[PDB]
Amino acid sequence: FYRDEDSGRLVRYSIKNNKIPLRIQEDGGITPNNDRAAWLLGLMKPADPAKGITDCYPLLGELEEVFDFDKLSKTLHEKISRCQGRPRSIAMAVDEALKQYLRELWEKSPSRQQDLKYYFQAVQEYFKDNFPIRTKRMGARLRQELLKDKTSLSRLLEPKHMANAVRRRLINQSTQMHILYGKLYAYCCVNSETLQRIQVHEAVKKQAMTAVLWSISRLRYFYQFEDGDILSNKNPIKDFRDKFLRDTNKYTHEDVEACKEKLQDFFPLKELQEKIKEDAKGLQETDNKQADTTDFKAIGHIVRDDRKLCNQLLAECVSCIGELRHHIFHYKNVTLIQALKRIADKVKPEDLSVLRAIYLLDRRNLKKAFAKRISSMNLPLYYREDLLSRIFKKEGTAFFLYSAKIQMTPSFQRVYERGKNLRREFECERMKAEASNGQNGQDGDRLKWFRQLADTDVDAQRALRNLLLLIYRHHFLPEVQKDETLVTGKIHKVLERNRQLSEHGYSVIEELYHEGMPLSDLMKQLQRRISETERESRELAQEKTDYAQRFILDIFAEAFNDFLEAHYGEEYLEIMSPRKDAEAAKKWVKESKTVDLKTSIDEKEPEGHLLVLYPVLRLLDERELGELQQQMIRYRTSLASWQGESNFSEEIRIAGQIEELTELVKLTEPEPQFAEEVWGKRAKEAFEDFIEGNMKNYEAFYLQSDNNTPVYRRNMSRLLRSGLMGVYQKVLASHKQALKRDYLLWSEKHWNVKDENGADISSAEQAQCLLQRLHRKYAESPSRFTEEDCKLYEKVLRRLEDYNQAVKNLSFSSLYEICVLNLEILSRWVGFVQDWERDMYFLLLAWVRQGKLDGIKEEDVRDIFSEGNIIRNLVDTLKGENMNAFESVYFPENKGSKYLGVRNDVAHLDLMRKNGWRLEAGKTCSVMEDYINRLRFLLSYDQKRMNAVTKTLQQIFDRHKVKIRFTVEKGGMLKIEDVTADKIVHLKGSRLSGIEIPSHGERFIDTLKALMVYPRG
RNA sequence: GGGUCACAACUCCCAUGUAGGCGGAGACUGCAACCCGAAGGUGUGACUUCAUGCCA
Repeated sequence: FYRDEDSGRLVRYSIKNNKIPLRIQEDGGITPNNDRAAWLLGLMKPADPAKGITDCYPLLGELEEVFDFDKLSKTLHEKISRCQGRPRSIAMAVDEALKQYLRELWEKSPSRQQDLKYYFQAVQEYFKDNFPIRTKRMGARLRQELLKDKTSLSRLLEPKHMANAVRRRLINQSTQMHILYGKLYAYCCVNSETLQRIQVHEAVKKQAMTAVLWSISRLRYFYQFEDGDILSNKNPIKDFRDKFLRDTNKYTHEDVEACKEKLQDFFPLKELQEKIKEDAKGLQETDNKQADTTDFKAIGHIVRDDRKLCNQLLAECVSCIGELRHHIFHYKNVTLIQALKRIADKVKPEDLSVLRAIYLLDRRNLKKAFAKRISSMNLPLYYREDLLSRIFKKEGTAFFLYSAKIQMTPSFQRVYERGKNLRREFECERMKAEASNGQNGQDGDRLKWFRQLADTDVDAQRALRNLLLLIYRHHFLPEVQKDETLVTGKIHKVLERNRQLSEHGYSVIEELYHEGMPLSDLMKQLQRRISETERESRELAQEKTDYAQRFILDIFAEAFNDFLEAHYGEEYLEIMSPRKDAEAAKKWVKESKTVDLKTSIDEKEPEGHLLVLYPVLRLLDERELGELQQQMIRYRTSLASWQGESNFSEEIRIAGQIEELTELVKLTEPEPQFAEEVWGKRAKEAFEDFIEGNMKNYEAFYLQSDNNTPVYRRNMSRLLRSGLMGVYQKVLASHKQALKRDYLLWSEKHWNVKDENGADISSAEQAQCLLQRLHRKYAESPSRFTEEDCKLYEKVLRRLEDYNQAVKNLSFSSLYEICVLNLEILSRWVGFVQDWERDMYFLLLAWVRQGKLDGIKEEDVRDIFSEGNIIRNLVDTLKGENMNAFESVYFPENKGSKYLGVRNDVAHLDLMRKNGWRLEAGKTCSVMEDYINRLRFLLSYDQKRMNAVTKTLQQIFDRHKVKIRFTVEKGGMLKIEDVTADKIVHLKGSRLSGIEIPSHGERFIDTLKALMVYPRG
C-alpha cells in the first residue's frame, strides 16, 4: 500500500482516495488536501472569558442545536419497544430507525448540509460503536452482550450523553489533525517513507530523553539535593555544586564515604585508584620507555584524593547530562546523532579527564570480564580444562563482544527447543522404524548436538546449554553476519522436509524465496507476516499457528548444527560428557585466565560522542539498556530499509557504535565488591526489616552451604543498586520475605512422598529425577498411563513447588521481581509524559503558525520548552483567551486547576523517593490509583493514550504471569479489584482432570497487592 | 451523582443523501509478535476453525 498527495495504490475507490489530508505548496506553507481537513482545522476559535463566550467551538454548539437529539431518542425508544430481547434484532431496528431519522434531517435542512455531513459521520460512528450487528471481533461480542441489559440500553439513549460523545469525537479528531500539521514544518519546511521516518526519529529521541531523565534522577540521588534543579547555571545552585565535598566544616568523612560508595555501584573508582597507584610505582624503575601513561600521570593528584575525585567526576557528569538535556529537543538538529556530534564539537575531551580515564580503564578490562562471565555461568566445573583452552584460546579467536544482528534473528533458546524437539521426534521415529524393520540403518546422526544427554543431572544440561549459548552468541552470529550463505545453505532442505510430511504449512513461505535473495529482505517479509498473524490472533481472540516463526527457527537450528559440526567436530564426544568437579572450579580463577574477546572500539583514544554518551549508559541498570539497544537496532534497520537519496551511512555507523558501547557496558559489570562473608555496612541496614528473626538463625545457607554461585548476593546487590530500598522500607515494612516456615521447609530432609519403586525421596534432586522419569514415561505413552503414577506425579509436583517457592522467597527473588515490575511500571509513564510534551509542542507550533494566538511568537513557543519548567513557562506565558484556548482540548469537565502537575511528578521521578509516596488530604484512593487517574486526566487530549494507560499496565502485569483487575466506580474513577496469580496446567489428556499449579506463591502475590494499594483501595 | 466506563484501542478513505460496504487500509498511530533474558515449569511432529479433536 502506497499513498501520496495524488492518490493511493497497491474497496478500490477507498484505496485510490486514501491520500494525505495535508500538502505543501512549495513555499513553506501547509494547505488542506480536502474539505474535511480544512473544516477540522477551522473549528477551534479562541473565546474571551471576560467578554462572555465560554466554549471554543461555536459551530459544534450550533450543530447540536440543529440536530435535535431529543426526538431521536424518543423515536428509537418507540421503535425498539416492539423487539423484547434478542440484541441483534435491537441492533437492526436501531440502525434502520437511525438512518431514517438521518435522511429526514438531511432533507429538512438544505442550507447547512456541508458541516452536517461531518456531524452525521460522527453520529454514525457513535452508533456503530455502541450498537454492533456483526460479532466477528471480540469487542463487538461484549457490546452486543451489554445490549441485553435494559439499564445500559436506557443510558445509551440519553440526549446529553449522545451530544457529549459526538462533541468529544469531533474535538479529538480536530486536535489530532492540528498535531499532524505541527509535526510538519518542524521536520520538513511522499507519506510512506517520510512519516515513518519522523516516527522513528521521534522514538529514538524519546528513548534517549527517558535515559537522560533516569540519569538526572540518579544524579539528584548522588548530590542529595532536595527539589530544585541540579542542571542549573544560576548562582546559588552552581556555587553549591562547585563546593560539594570541599572543606571539612560543611561535609564529613561519612558524607564523602557515602557519596563514593554510591558512585562505586556504577563506576570503577577503586580499580582506577589501584591502576594509578601501580602506574606511579612503575615510573620509578624504568628510565627509558615511551609508555602511554602521560594522560594517566596528569590526573594522579585528583584521583589520590577522594573528595577531589568525587567532586570532579560529578562535575563532568553534570556537564554531560546538562548539555544532553539542552540539546536533543533543540529545533536545529533532526537526529540525536547530530546532537551528539554538536555536543562533542562544543565540549572537548581535554576537559573530561576523569571520564576518559574511566572509559579507558573499562575498555581495557574486557579480557577478564569475559573470563568472569565464563566462570560465572557454569563452564569450568563441568570440563577439565584443555578443552576450554581449545575453544576460548588465549591467541586471537573469532569471538566478538557484539554482532550487528539482522532483524528477526531468533534467540538461542527458541532455536534450542526447536532443534531438541526435532531430534527427539527423529529418535522416536527411528526406534519405531527399528521395531517394524529389524535392520540397523547406518544413518541417524543428521540432527545431533541437540541430544538431551541421556553425569546426566539438570545442572549438566544447564552447562551444555550455556556452552552452546556462548558459541551461538559470540562465534556463530558474527560468522553469519560476515557470510550469510550458511543459513541459505540450509533453506531449501527444510522446505523439502515439509514436503516429505505432506504425503502443507510452508506453502506461503515456499513462494517468497525463489533462488537467490538477500536474507535481509526475507526476514523483512517474514516480519510482516508474523506481525499480521499476531495482530489477527489478538483481534479475533483465537490462537493460531505461526509458520514463519517456525521456519526461521528451523533454518537457524539447521545452520547452527552444521556450523557446530564444521568447527568443533573433533570435540563432540568430550563436549557431550560433562562431569562435576569442584577442583577446577576452585582453580581457573586464581590463574587470571584473561580470555581473548575482541571488539572494534579504540584502545588509546575515545571518540567525542561516545565519551559524551558514556555516563548515560553507565547510569542505567539492566533493562533501559536493552530498550535503548532495541531502539538503535530498529533505527539501523529502518535506515537501511530506505531507498536512495538518503545519505545515512555515518548515522548507521554511529548507531552501531552506540550498540557496541551499550553491549560493552552491559558486559563490563561494575564489580559489586560484596566481599566479606554475609553483610557489610549498607545492605544490612537496608535489609533488617525483611528478615523474620535474625540473619544468624538462617546461617545454614546464605553462606557456604552448596559452595556455588551465590545468587542471593547478586540479587541483593542489584536490589540495593536501584535506590528503591527507602521507598520499599517505607511501604512494604510489615511484609518480611525470609520468614521461618520457608527456612523450616528448606531444611526438611524427610519427604513423606513414599516413592513406589522401593525407595523414599529425601532430596529435591531425586524429586526432579522422578519428574523427569515420569514425564518421559508419559511422553512415550500418553494414552496409557497407570492411575497410581498419575497421582504420584501430582504428589511429587506439589512438594517440589512448595520447596521452590520457599527457596525463591528466601533468596530475595520475589522482592527483586517486584522491584523489576515496579521499575517497569515507571519509565512507561515517563514515556507517556514525553509523548504529551512533544504533542503539546507541536500543537502550539501549529496554532502559532495559522495565526490562532495573537500576541504570541514562535520565539516564545521555543522558549517555553527550552529551559526551566514547562508548566511554569506555559502558565506565565499564555494568559487570558490563550489559556482558555489551550484548555479547550481537555474534555473531562470534572477536573479543574492544579492539573498538568502530574507531568512534573512523573518526569522528575518522585516515586523513586520516600517523600513522593504520600497523598493529599483526602482522595480516598491509593498512590498508584491516584497516578493512574491523573495520567488519564493529562492524556485526555488523546483517546488512545487514555485507554493505553490501563491496557499497558495489564500487559506489564501479565508478562510476569500475574493478573490484575480494575473496576470503574462512581464518578469515573478506576480502582483495583484484585490481583491473584494465573495457573500452569500440567499433564493433559491423562484420564484425569489435569493438575493445576499456581505460577507464583502467596507471599509474592500478597506483597504485590500491598504495593499496588498502599494507603487503601 | 455515567459525570474520566478503560479492559473490548485509535485514525484515514470509498463518486449523487446515496449507497452501499456493520466495507477496506494503517512498523504511516499507539499497543503488541520478534529481542532484551536472567527469570521457567506447561511432551512432541503435522493441518482446518466460531479452542477441540485428527493421526503415530
